[PDB]
Amino acid sequence: PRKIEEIKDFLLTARRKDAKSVKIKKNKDNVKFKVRCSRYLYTLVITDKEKAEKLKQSLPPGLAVKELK
Amino acid sequence: AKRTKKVGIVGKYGTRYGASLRKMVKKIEISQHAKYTCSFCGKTKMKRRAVGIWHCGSCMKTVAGGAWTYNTTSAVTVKSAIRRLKELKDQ
Amino acid sequence: SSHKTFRIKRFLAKKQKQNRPIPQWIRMKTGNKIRYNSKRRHWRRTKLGL
Amino acid sequence: KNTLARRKGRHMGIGKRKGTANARMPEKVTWMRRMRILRRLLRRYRESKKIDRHMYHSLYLK
Amino acid sequence: QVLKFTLDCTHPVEDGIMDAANFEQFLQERIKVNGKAGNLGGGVVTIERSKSKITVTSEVPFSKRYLKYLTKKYLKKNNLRDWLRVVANSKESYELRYFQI
RNA sequence: GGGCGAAGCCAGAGGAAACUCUGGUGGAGGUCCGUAGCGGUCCUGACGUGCAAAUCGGUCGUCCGACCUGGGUAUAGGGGC
RNA sequence: UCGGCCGAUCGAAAGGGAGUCGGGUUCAGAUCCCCGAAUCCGGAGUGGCGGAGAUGGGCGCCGCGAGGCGUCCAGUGCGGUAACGCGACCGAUCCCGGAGAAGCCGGCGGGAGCCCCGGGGAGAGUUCUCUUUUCUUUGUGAAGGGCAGGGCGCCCUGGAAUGGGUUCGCCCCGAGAGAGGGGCCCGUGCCUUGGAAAGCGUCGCGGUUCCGGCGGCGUCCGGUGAGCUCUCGCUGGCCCUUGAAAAUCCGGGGGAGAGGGUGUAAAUCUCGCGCCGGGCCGUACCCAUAUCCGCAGCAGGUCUCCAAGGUGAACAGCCUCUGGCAUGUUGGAACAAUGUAGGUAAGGGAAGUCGGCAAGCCGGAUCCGUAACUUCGGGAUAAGGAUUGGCUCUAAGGGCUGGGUCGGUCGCGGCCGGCGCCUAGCAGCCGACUUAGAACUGGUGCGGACCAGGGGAAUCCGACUGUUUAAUUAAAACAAAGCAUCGCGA
Ligand SMILES: [Mg+2]
Ligand SMILES: [Mg+2]
Ligand SMILES: [Mg+2]
Ligand SMILES: [Mg+2]
Ligand SMILES: [Mg+2]
Ligand SMILES: [Mg+2]
Ligand SMILES: [Mg+2]
Ligand SMILES: [Mg+2]
Ligand SMILES: [Mg+2]
Ligand SMILES: [Mg+2]
Ligand SMILES: [Mg+2]
Ligand SMILES: [Mg+2]
Ligand SMILES: [Mg+2]
Ligand SMILES: [Mg+2]
Ligand SMILES: [Mg+2]
Ligand SMILES: [Mg+2]
Ligand SMILES: [Mg+2]
Ligand SMILES: [Mg+2]
Ligand SMILES: [Mg+2]
Ligand SMILES: [Mg+2]
Ligand SMILES: [Mg+2]
Ligand SMILES: [Mg+2]
Ligand SMILES: [Mg+2]
Ligand SMILES: [Mg+2]
Ligand SMILES: [Mg+2]
Ligand SMILES: [Mg+2]
Ligand SMILES: [Mg+2]
Ligand SMILES: [Mg+2]
Ligand SMILES: [Zn+2]
Repeated sequence: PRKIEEIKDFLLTARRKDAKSVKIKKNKDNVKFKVRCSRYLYTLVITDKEKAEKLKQSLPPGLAVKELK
Repeated sequence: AKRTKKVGIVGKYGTRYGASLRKMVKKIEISQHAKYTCSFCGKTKMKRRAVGIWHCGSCMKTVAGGAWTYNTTSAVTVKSAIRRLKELKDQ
Repeated sequence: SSHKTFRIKRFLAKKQKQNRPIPQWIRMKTGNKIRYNSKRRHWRRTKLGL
Repeated sequence: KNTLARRKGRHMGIGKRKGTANARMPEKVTWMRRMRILRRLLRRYRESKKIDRHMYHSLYLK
Repeated sequence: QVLKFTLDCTHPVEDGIMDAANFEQFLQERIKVNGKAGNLGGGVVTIERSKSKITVTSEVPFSKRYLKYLTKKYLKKNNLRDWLRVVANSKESYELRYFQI
């Protein structure tokens, strides 16, 4: 697994051709966006919730947006 | 305190092998395990590695020497003789 | 053992297959003269050749 | 319960000892603790300027 | 710094096999504060009842499992141990109910 | 798992020196007591149509070494070892 | 033109040898199946995408400046004094080196797992009285990133005797100590992605005759150590003993060559990502007082890994927990002789017997105290003597922090300073075991079971340790070091 640090790197990671799906896991303290690429599972950790909600609608279309809750 | 009167290093052999054989091996074992002053670096670190092989820990210089002493009295006279014959050979 | 060669495993496979009772309809054949499989082998009584 | 008694000193005695004094509390371990405690004290005294290099080195050998 | 644990005696009191008044009357002398039973350790640990709910509020480090230990001690004294059972229904709360056949 | 405590080293004391004495440290050895292991002393014990075509009980020897042991190799009959 | 594996080939399921882990699942298989996270090797000719190479200066001009045009010249990366670092970082034949690749033993130190202690939960046990009690349980794989921690015979400054640093031991230093500042390696520890969604513990609700069902809550905080077991490291000792090889992989030296004419460029790339593939054979189970060998479900034999609590020196013996079992190919009833195994015995104490055979005595630890003889090492636990319980205390043996003389002031707080003498060192907190001494006390009993040397005086033989007739002889026999002799210059 790989941990994506800032928001921008996650966007073009999710826009890759080998990105199979993105999973959103809502914990008590953070929201994790996990995109399943060919080699690695890229996880982006968002501390707050407004940025997590903003990222939810900005995801590329045609990609599975499975919610883990 | 001085722990033994006369056996010294061969106290490890106990009562075994005979007094004269222990006395004979005593002076060899002392020179075998002694640390000599290295003639290359000047440090007292030249110690026996194997039989006939003497190695210095500091300059990592390995010398071929005697079995129990760093050099034998045989080889020392030989080196002096070879030097004398070499300076006689040339002029 | 658990580690075995293919030739040994094939040998043991044949021994399993031929260690079975005769079929019941054999005894009804004309002039049978066979009562039971006399070449039955038990793993504990007699050991295999290898 | 018996461990708490042994802390206070019960069941130690002379008739409760089966091993040698060195097997119960090794002298080499006792010497290490003493050397480590005393060398640490001498070091802390040297870096707190209670003693100098030369008094430290005399006491270290002592 | 307030603990506020709770004991719920509802199923047995509605079946009349025990009363919460006596169980309250049992706790105040058995609770030990700093090892001393009686006087609730100088009244630091308080006790009160809602006729089914007995809540214990403390201002000192006080264990919830102590209430279960004390409650089980009451039930054995009153021969209720073979029918009732103290179960943690939530945090800061205990509740005693029947064995389910 | 314990015992003994070789050389090397530190401190103190006595000495003109040579050196000596005391207390520690150190941890050597085909070293000691003794497990596991390996072996097999005595009971001339048990058994002796046995549990066993050589086993069992207690007692024993050794247990850092010429130590114990698996597997792989080599040596074959007037030959091997 | 270059090209010696100078020799086929075979030889290890314990040596060498890249790279898979966590959860679930069966009646029986799983590191192989399913789920999820990785990873190694190989391939990509028509070149898969990026990134690197690699895209800057000079001069004429235009242009208010900035910036645009032409020409010329570079450009096989860059940083640090250094150790060395950064994401790549052209390069053949050839050469050099490394890794693979190294014994046994000792002593320390780091890390983990387990054990122990103090609390917080959840569930159980006891409750005749006591017991805030006793018991169970209380996760985070590989692979990445970061940080501890450990190690360095690595670098720079500097130059040390009144020598100093330093270990349990050692050991180190003008061939460069101490001190200050750096660099590298390992990082199995912690945090993080994996990750809680899983797993587990509890409490419930539905049913799909047999749900990876649904749901609530929890999965917490600390402290210890000559502890045990693995592992990593450091430093020693021993050897007339010096403790594999080869596949395989890598680095360096050298520079034959290749690449482009200033282009949105070339050769090239051990950098990031992407695409495809990994065939063959083994895999169940037993592994032993019943799956093997011994004619057998035979008290024999048969190579290893893991390893809890108490007592205790202890992997001893004895009791217990997890796990396992049914007493070893039968039961019942009696309790004769004789037996086998185990005890006790008044008085005497080897009178028994070939012979103290067998049994018994002694035994641990502490404090004393120890002879002849001797190869000076030993003898030696010589011999001999005293003590040993329980309970209540008293001393002694450690580690962490903080020691200010104060508003002269504002980042009831902070930068400098007039502002003071712990300097015979204090104050608080935490913490193991161990030793010594004392009182009291029991029907003198206390290493209370277990564990656990009888001793001395001599003679013979063999020096010792070692070995030996598997199945009647373990010896004084053999061996041994030491001594001596003999043959031999290929
Ligand atoms: Mg058989
Ligand atoms: Mg020995
Ligand atoms: Mg012995
Ligand atoms: Mg015999
Ligand atoms: Mg007999
Ligand atoms: Mg081969
Ligand atoms: Mg299985
Ligand atoms: Mg984790
Ligand atoms: Mg230095
Ligand atoms: Mg959960
Ligand atoms: Mg299997
Ligand atoms: Mg058997
Ligand atoms: Mg046979
Ligand atoms: Mg049987
Ligand atoms: Mg029986
Ligand atoms: Mg039976
Ligand atoms: Mg008698
Ligand atoms: Mg008598
Ligand atoms: Mg007689
Ligand atoms: Mg007679
Ligand atoms: Mg006897
Ligand atoms: Mg004697
Ligand atoms: Mg007493
Ligand atoms: Mg002999
Ligand atoms: Mg002799
Ligand atoms: Mg033999
Ligand atoms: Mg025999
Ligand atoms: Mg002689
Ligand atoms: Zn030298």
